[PDB]
Amino acid sequence: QDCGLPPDVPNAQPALEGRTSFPEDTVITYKCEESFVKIPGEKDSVICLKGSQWSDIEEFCNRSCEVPTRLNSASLKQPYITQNYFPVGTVVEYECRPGYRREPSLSPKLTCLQNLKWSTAVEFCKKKSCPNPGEIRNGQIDVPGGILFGATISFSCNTGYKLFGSTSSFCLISGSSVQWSDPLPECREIYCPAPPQIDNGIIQGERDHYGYRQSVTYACNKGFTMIGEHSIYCTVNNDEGEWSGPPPECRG
Amino acid sequence: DCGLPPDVPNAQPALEGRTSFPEDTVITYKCEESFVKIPGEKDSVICLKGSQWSDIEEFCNRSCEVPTRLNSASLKQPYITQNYFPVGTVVEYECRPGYRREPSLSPKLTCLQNLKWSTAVEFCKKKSCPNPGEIRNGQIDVPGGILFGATISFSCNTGYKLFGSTSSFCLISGSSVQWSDPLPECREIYCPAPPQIDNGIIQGERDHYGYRQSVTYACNKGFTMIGEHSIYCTVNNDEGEWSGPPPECRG
Repeated sequence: QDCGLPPDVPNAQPALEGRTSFPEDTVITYKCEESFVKIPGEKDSVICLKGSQWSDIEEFCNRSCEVPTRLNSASLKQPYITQNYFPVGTVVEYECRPGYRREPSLSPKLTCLQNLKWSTAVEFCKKKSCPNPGEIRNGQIDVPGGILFGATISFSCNTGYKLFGSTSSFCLISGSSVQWSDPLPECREIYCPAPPQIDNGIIQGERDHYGYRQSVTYACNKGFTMIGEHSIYCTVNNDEGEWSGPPPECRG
Repeated sequence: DCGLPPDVPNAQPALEGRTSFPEDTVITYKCEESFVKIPGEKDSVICLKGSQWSDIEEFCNRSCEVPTRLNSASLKQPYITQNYFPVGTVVEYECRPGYRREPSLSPKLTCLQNLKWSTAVEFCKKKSCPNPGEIRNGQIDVPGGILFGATISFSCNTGYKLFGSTSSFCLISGSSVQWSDPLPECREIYCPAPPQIDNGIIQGERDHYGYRQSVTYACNKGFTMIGEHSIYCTVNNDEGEWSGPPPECRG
């Protein structure tokens, strides 16, 4: 009442599970081979009936391409995203990822070749561009390599100014577009410490704040002699303001 | 002939090594130290007939030496030509060039009883020069005031070069004190135009690059930077030199 090994089917291998005898009614399914994917709505299973006789079954395997290769720019559309049977002459449609944009002139579709390959994908999905970094007052923006999605920029200040904020920004995908990860920082005027007050002398028309390269002029009182640099200026070293040198002396 | 002339207090006859003087021979007496001859008085004798010298009374009086030379002031007329400074004598001074009178102080001097002049005050001060001024991107070193005879030097802030005199002198000029040289100039030492690299560019290029200023490079699409992405203008001996070599844009 049992059947022997099931029939032979081209491009298909029956899943016996190590067994050699199959009891009546036992249903065996065939599994296609590499480069093969069972045709939809096509029987791939036999059923052992009376007289130790397996039912009838005809080739159900066809040649097909593997699942489209993952692309960083575009992702498959429905329902190709869940398919596996890519009979030759089949098209798969892609949809730009986040954050990439479609290149009108290029087709987002793909096709399956004879040696089981695909149509080399174009650049249908380009990288989304970021907003102009802008300008930094008394600072600079280093754009090593463009401002496209995944790009990076760095910040620096002009001599005499200190950096307050982020030293770099990234073009990251935000919502429906790419946006710079951090805000444009600020370059703060590095002010020098209030100039030293000297004995018997004064500061010719002082000042509220002394910045980089700004000088302080000194003047002795009546009956005193100036012995030294008539004035000093502000130097900046490591975002640190420092006076050029020692103030002058007002010898009596 | 007459023998040696008579003896006169505080005075010594100029005989010239002689011992015998022929008639009419006139001999003059020269006062001694601390002694100056009174004006208009006889200071001479004459050998007359009878081997008899002429008459003569004392003609020297006590006096101070000529006022000592002062750097600030110079004697006035007519003291500038006098020599007879009997005690209780006043000489008047007049400021030199270039000194200025000190109102509160007397420019006069008195011949003290001990044949010494009254210690001179500072009636004549040194004339002050005009304020050196301010040097843009430079400095003025006033080692010792700006008075007459003073000296000031000049230097430039880092990044600027000196063009002109390195010093000036408060020399005497006309009827006042004036600086010997003009206030020089400090010229920004500009670096050579930044090198242009292959396959790259200069981010926000500039007209002139000064001290500490930097140039940032960027590679075109498809190229990769090779080296330091920026250079800063250094200055060495009023000479502008780039920090180093520009980056490279490798394809």
